[PDB]
Amino acid sequence: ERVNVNLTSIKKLREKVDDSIHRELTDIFANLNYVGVVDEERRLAAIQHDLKLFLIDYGSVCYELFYQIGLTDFANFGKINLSDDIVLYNLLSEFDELNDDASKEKIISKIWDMSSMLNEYYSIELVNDGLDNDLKSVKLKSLPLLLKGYIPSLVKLPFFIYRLGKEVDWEDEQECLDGILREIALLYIPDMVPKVDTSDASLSEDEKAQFINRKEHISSLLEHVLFPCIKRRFLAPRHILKDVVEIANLPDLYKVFERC
Amino acid sequence: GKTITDFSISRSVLAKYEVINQVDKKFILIRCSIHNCPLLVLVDQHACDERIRLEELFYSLLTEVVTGTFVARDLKDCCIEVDRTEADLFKHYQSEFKKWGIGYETIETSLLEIKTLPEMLTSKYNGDKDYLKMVLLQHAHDLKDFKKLPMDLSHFKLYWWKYSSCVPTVFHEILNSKACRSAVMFGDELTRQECIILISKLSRCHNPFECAHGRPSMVPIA
Ligand SMILES: [Zn+2]
Ligand SMILES: [Zn+2]
Repeated sequence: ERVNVNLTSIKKLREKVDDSIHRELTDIFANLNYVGVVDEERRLAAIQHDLKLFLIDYGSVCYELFYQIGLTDFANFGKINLSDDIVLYNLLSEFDELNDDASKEKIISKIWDMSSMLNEYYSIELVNDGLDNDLKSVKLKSLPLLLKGYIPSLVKLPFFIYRLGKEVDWEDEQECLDGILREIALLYIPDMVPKVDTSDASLSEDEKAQFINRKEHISSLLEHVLFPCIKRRFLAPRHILKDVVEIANLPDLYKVFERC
Repeated sequence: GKTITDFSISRSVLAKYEVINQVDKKFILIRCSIHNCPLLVLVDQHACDERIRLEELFYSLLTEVVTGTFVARDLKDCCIEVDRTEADLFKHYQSEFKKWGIGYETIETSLLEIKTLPEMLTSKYNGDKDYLKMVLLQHAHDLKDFKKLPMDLSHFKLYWWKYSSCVPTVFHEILNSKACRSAVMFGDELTRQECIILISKLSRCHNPFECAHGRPSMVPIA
């Protein structure tokens, strides 16, 4: 059932991850006790490992986790099927940089030409309705399902499409495959929640309510879906050492509140 | 209309703090735009609860005393032998002891006949006459040595902490131990919702920075 990947490019990409893994940093995640979100904008969360408290950049950790899952489950991904259809031409509207119809069409051309490759190896299914040369009728049917019980936020979807055409090097097997995995990982990481001043009376009741609901959504995601997965299978690369900081040593705190 | 700017800052600090969660079944991790002299703090869950409980006990005790509603249980066959100087000291502060439910009469190697005692003191004394004498003398000496000032009831919201200093040491000790005993302990499970309520109540306290026994209730870790 599971399709065999004999690509040398993929083998070298997997060896690169394996040589980067830091044993002691991986031990902190392997036996973590999740506390909660510290900062939604800078994507910080606190965990306990043994009798030590840590500050973790979960944007950095999720980026590395989804890049690793992508490498593992390469060509063997499940699909996320997408009334409310998504058109690629309409997505690129968020960019004023592409001040031309042909400039927006050039991006879609690079992706549509590689529709077979993107659907087979990455489960990124692109469907055309009109003519083959016509790019206005190109829609996105499905996305890869990396983690069961998780649906990525499509806020980052117009940036995923833009980078797939503009950033990804389609002229080299290894650089191309590596770039698509990094683009999926960037899409898959939970969104940042910019800080909103709740005490300021000059902001509407909807603006403050939506911010609260955005904060509650990330909190539930990290606690129920992301941190259980991180704890279960995350391998920490040496370059992630800066994103894992010891904030407290609890035996030193027991001494402070030793007696009442 | 001048004030000292340092006093207002202490209250506004805790007010800007949102709860993260319980840490190691001992602490409540809290987090604080405009981060001037203030980010991450670990609150002792026992000290937090004990503090809230003490301020409730103090508020109840001083509301009763100030309104003349403090219960004074009638006591029988309680006569204490006192020195001439001790008898004069009790004669001098008879009016002061009545405010705390301690009712006596000075007789004649004199004798102190205790007629009434408040419920707290009745329980603690447990028939031990040597204990009761020591406890009443301690307060009488506190008053005479200007270490405790008398309860002024001439004044007519009640801010219990404006009278907190007048409370006899024996009453303080009883309330400190009741609050300690009723409080949540290290090792006890708390849901995020229970932690939210605990910190909300703590931020409404007159002194949220220490437990009932004067030890710190929280430590910044950021
Ligand atoms: Zn204490
Ligand atoms: Zn205690």
